[PDB]
Amino acid sequence: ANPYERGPNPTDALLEARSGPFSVSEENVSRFGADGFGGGTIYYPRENNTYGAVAISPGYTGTQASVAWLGERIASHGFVVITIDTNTTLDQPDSRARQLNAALDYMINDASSAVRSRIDSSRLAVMGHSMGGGGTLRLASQRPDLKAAIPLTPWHLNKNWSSVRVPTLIIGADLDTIAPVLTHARPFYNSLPTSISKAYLELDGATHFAPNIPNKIIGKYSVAWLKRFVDNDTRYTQFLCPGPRDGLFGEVEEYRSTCPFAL
Ligand SMILES: [Cl-]
Ligand SMILES: [Cl-]
Ligand SMILES: [Cl-]
Ligand SMILES: [Mg+2]
Ligand SMILES: [Mg+2]
Repeated sequence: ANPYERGPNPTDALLEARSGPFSVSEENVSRFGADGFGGGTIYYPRENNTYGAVAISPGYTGTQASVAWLGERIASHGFVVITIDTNTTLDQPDSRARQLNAALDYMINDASSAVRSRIDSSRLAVMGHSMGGGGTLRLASQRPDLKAAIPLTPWHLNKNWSSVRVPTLIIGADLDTIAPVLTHARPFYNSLPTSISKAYLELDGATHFAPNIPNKIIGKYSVAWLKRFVDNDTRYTQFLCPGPRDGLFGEVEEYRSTCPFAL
């Protein structure tokens, strides 16, 4: 048993649905209301409880709209989630890392009392697309207290993430020509320590922009990872260990992990 558990006992179908069981409210954060980042939208459960909190960054030239579906879907499973805009859409990964940090702090300290009262500030995670995924890796390396990190088709010039101790799921796309998995996602995964909880899910038949529209697989494994690591929710281990089979056409190219994952 576990005091951080929220929602019903899961199934694959529950994780694959357009919405989880929680009712999602939205709070707008304008550019000038956000100290240290470009604003965003906070998605949060209307059900009064405390939940973990997650910040999600888009990539270069991207806005919060490119990750909105995923922020809302995650929130609907019982999380407080901010999808950010960056100070400029030209910001590099290490700047996005600090803006993700600022967005976590915003949710904890600067958002409405409705949002702040629903956050367990000790249980935080970060995610991001492309350069936002590079920023996710950088922030994970700077903040070992984070509970989870999910880089989506990540891009970063630094290939060595051996300092990261945060449970990290990297999602790559086999056809990606912008952040090719051979030179980005795979080197990142291979450099993460063998001794941390980590997984690499490479989508088959998928482009760099697979994370930017509703995707059953990305939603399912993102939610399961956050449940397992932000909530310590062992009801979600079954989806992650051993995880999906390799070689599923148009779905999963491969799934690697360090299963079993320690609490
Ligand atoms: Cl990018
Ligand atoms: Cl592509
Ligand atoms: Cl590899
Ligand atoms: Mg709603
Ligand atoms: Mg601002």
